Amino acid sequence: SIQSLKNKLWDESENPLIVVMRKITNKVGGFFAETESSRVYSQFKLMDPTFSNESFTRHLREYIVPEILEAYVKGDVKVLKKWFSEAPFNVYAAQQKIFKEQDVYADGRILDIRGVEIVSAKLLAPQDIPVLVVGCRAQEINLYRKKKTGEIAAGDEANILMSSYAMVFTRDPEQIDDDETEGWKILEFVRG
Amino acid sequence: SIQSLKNKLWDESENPLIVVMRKITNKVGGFFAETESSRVYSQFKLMDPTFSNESFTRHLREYIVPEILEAYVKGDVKVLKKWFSEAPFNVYAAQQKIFKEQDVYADGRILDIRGVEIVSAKLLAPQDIPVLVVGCRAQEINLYRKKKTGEIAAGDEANILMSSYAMVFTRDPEQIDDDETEGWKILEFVRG
Repeated sequence: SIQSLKNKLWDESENPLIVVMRKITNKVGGFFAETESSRVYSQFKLMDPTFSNESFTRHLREYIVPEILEAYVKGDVKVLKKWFSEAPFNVYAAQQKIFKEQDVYADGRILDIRGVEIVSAKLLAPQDIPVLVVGCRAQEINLYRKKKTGEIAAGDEANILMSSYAMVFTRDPEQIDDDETEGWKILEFVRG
Repeated sequence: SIQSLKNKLWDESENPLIVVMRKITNKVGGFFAETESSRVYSQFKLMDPTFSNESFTRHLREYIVPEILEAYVKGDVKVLKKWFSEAPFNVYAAQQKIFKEQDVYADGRILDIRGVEIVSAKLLAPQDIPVLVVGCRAQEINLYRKKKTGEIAAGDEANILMSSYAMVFTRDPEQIDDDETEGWKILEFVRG
């Protein structure tokens, strides 16, 4: 039985939530300490008193989430570069330089982006790095345009998808008065 | 012959350019003085030395045009309210309060917006108000959503139009250090 529970978790992928959940906990050195949340929250608290679930979740849905996703759906390297860890960004820039080879660039535009709720507050084993995992759905229309002022690149019929994102947040007590991002960063971001 | 040239000008509408051209010159008190451009430019010049066709046209395509159109394609009253004269805005807010009655609001998103070129620099008769008429095409996808977190309102199939805009600009030497808009305003804006 729990022999198949493992099957699914390994056979998930579809649910970006559980995909990140994995991506950190399995890829290199992932282990969760069963903090019980409170240690993860009180930890952010120490980092910055003004912190509260409310406080952050709004910042999430009101400015961060909507800000990075738009940055995603288009070739907005400069935006992601301010929120992405060396890990998740570089993997991005990986498909960017490959999408470039095809003389195509990505414009898309997102609409609605509902969801955005923090559902998990656990810390990674390697260094007890307090992490927050947020998930949201975003009705966006994805498109791609070509090299020389070229129409809408490959296909005219770009369906308006309704994707599900899952991302892992973390803050740094060091460099909090950065203003743009101010501590927050993104450890491997995953689209649905 | 020129009996039909009048027919077309009156029978235009399609070409927003010539529609504004009319909208000002005919609706209430419209007459152009054949300034010969230079008087209109030197006039802006006086208003603000830093002024140059180059200078402005960029500001047009780089920040103003793209900024007001996005404000258009969605219910972004606060944006238009900073650029629209009492005339063009109020007419907007006219269809806004009517679109509201139908429990629908407008979200759309614009893409590419090419064109943006100043093709005419003439001044209105009533007060020799120096006006600039800009025109641009904008591949946008128009949509509308409903009253209660309701899908995509009326129709699922929202075609991605490619409209043509024509607008009439004017500046005020008084209130130039406004920063947001800084002098520039919009006299009756017209969509294609």
